[PDB]
Amino acid sequence: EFMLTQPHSVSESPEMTVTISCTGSSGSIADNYVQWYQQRPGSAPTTVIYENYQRPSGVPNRFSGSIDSSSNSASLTISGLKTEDEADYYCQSYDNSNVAVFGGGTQLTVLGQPKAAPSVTLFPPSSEELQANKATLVCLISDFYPGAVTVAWKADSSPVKAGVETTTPSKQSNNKYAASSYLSLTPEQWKSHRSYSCQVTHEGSTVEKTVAP
Amino acid sequence: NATTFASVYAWNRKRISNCVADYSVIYNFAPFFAFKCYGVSPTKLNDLCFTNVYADSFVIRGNEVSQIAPGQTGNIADYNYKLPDDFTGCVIAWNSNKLDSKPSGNYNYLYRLLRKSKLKPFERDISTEIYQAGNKPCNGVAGPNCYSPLQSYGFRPTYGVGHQPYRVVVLSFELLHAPATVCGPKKSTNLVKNKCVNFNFNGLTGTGVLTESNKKFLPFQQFGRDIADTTDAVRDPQTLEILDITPCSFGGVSVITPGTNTSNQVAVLYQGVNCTEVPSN
Amino acid sequence: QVQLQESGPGLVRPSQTLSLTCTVSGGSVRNEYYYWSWIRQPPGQGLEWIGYMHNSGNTYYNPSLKSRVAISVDMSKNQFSLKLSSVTVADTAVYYCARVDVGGTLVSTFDHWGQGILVTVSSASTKGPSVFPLAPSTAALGCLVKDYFPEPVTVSWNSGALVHTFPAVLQSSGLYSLSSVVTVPSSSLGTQTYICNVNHKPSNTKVDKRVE
Amino acid sequence: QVQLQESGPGLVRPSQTLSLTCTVSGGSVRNEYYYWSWIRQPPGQGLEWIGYMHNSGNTYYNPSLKSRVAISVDMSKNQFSLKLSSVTVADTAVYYCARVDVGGTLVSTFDHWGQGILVTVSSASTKGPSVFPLAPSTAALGCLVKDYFPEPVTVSWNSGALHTFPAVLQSSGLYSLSSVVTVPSSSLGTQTYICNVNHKPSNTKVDKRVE
Ligand SMILES: *[C@@H]1O[C@H](CO)[C@@H](O[C@@H]2O[C@H](CO)[C@@H](O[C@@H]3O[C@H](CO)[C@@H](O)[C@H](O)[C@@H]3O)[C@H](O)[C@H]2NC(C)=O)[C@H](O)[C@H]1NC(C)=O
Ligand SMILES: *[C@@H]1O[C@H](CO)[C@@H](O)[C@H](O)[C@H]1NC(C)=O
Ligand SMILES: *[C@@H]1O[C@H](CO)[C@@H](O)[C@H](O)[C@H]1NC(C)=O
Ligand SMILES: *[C@@H]1O[C@H](CO)[C@@H](O)[C@H](O)[C@H]1NC(C)=O
Repeated sequence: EFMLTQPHSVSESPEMTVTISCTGSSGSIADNYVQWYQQRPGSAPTTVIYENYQRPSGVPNRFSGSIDSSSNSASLTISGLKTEDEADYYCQSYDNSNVAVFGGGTQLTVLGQPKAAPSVTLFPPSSEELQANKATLVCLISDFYPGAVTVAWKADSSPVKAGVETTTPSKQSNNKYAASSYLSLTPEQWKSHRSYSCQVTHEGSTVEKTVAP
Repeated sequence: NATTFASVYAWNRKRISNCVADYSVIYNFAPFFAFKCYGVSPTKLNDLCFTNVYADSFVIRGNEVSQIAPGQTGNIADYNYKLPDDFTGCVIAWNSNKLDSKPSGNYNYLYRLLRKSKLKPFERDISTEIYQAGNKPCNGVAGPNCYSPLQSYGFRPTYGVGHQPYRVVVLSFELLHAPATVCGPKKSTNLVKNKCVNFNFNGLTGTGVLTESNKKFLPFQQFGRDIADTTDAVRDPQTLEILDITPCSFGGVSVITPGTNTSNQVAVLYQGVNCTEVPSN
Repeated sequence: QVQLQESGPGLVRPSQTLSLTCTVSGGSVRNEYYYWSWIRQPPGQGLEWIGYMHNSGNTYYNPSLKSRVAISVDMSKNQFSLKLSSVTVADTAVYYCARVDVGGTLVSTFDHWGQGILVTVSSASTKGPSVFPLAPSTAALGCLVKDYFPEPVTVSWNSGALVHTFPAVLQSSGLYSLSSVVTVPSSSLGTQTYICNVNHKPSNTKVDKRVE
Repeated sequence: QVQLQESGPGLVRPSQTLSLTCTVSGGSVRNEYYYWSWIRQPPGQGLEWIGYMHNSGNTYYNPSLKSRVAISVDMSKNQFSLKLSSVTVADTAVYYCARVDVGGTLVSTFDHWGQGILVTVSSASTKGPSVFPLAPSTAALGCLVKDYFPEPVTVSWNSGALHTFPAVLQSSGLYSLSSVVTVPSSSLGTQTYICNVNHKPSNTKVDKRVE
């Protein structure tokens, strides 16, 4: 039983040192070859770590591996972050029963400019579509610096996670990104609940807007 | 295709004799990565015979497969299993990491190391006493200068080709007295009658018109000969059918010639044969 | 150098089976010290591992996708094909073939990777999307685009005014969704002739929708 | 391939003619192109060549011991036996029988060797060991065990407390054994230190207080 956990994104100032951990909260980690990979949008991922304590020859010498905290929680220590290091990362490990477990998405970015707040805009749930027996919601995101953000929905008395769709962010003219979120609901739930809210998770902040009938 | 496989230090020894050796099952079970023969070509196994065939099965690593050969040096090829230089046979080995491994470490397979003398070809040592390596030996208890001779294999998943468990089968061929009785299949063909076919029923090489016969033989008789010691009847070993062996065709052709002094047109004469068995008037 | 050739369709019907192939070019697939694996990339999610296959075919498949994914190597043509059934909106992801080194150490160091085939799954054909206006509360007006399959579908306003647009996402209904928004100085200007327009390339159909 | 194997007595009385043997398997001693030699090696010293014997009666010896050794041969059993007369206490060594190639236009390497048997020479048959301490004068101290017939002897410190030097066959035909410990300071001398030995082949245990 081997499992991992990856944060959404980590960002720091240039020339600093960051740490991204694979979080082996299940099973042993130090008994396998921990691997890290690098992927750009569109192309296939590439190797950035070949051995637990050794880097491959096809990558610049700016990475160091933290295999164990003496109990668990393997990590990766990257020194000398620059603009060319901005890419996606994925943890790679194996279970003792030949079960390969990829950690997940991990985006590293450099804070070359101040982190702008994401703009959020809500709208009524398309009263015409309500007449069409549908109550799908829509949320708008724009003007945020990170390449990807996670979206969450909140109802009047409980959070909403089921039926949530998130669009792939796209770069604007000002080197910023914009995305969108959609929530599928029934007209009875919209008429019963008091209101709903859309919040956008940012690297150090959160912008949230509300909508009510 | 057995389930339980013997260790390398106690390899299996199964005498195979008095049977037909259909080697197609060997090619059908696995892609035979390490298939390499030393006495016979890898395709003529079905065209010859042997007296006794010994199958030796054991599990080793992927890099130790190169040690199974006539004349070698290594952990297995010196203290576990050695082939003689006159080895005439084939070596079959394939990957077996899907069954011979476990996450906690498979311990039922071990290999002997640090033996005081190299084993002779085709030798098996069942003793497992401690290895005395000093003039001040232990009191029978393992420890300093009394190290254990058997070391367990590191069979575990996610391992590489260098350490994954590989099941190896060694087919040694032997020739001695009591002539060969275990050969490969000959792939008998369908019977053809009323044609000048060559027949080889149980080695009876010949040629003749195989026609249905009414000369009923005895249950223990297979061939038939005339006064001239010439075989003229044979039974199909697949059934009780009997076929007469008649001489197909032979006879001196005489060319009737009226003489070139008068004309050039000539004729031929096929003596002793019908006109229906020869290639206007 | 060695490259990985790929082939296979990217559009199938739901609740069916799909078989994708991938051939190693510039070398030989029967070379030892290497496995052969297929890798999935779910949309919006991270990286997902399917399984690797040795030249002997030990069939190391994923435990969560048991009896649903399968790949078999065929060294006779130096190619290996991935197959799976019950394809639907559940995954609708991209698959990548790749090789990995097992040269003594544990399985690691994926050195060669494939191009990738977008496995899109849909039940309905190329049809026009539905447009719904957005009522106002500086105010804003917009239109909601829903249930459109094909990719070449754009949203505009007044046929040339484009105001901002947002990307799409493949929702649970197996179809994408778009949205647009324009800005107005006040909510009293909602009676103007703001017309949000959409188009459908596979049918050359243009739909207009006024947002009062 | 060809391999050899030695066999014979392990301990004999002095001044008696020694005669080992060597079994040839995988090869024929009746074959030409190869000599058949015996190589002795004292414990911790170099190889001392004794002599090689061709199949055609040509027997060679080392000039230092020619008047003692006389190699024989047996073509029927593929064996050859080295006969060494007038053995001494200094002749104890590991005798290896090895084939030497004579086909490369000159005599050449000993391509194949045996396993070697370490023979010993002793005039007695049973004698109990004698213990003697090694009094000290950071410190070190130990005990000395000598004058015992059999080779295997186990020595222990305080029946479990924490080196035992290997045995050595002296001129009198008896072995000797030593043991020593070390302490970081002379203050450790207040503790108890008893040096005991284990003599299995005679069931003997000796105690000696050391300080
Ligand atoms: C050697 O192999 C041949 C080929 O299988 C054997 O011939 C087979 O003999 C059996 C008799 O046990 C035949 O079965 C019988 O067939 C008849 C006609 O179809 C049917 O009426 C009977 O009820 C019975 O089923 C079989 O047909 C026949 N096959 C062929 C192709 O002729 C032969 O018996 C074998 N010889 C020995 C010594 O085992
Ligand atoms: C081997 O034996 C198993 C059962 O032990 C059987 O299922 C299989 O068909 C046999 N043959 C092969 C090639 O695996
Ligand atoms: C046969 O030969 C003789 C002598 O050469 C000749 O005179 C005669 O004409 C020949 N017959 C015919 C039919 O030509
Ligand atoms: C063919 O040979 C048979 C057997 O001798 C004979 O009886 C027959 O007359 C011959 N000719 C024909 C046309 O059958």
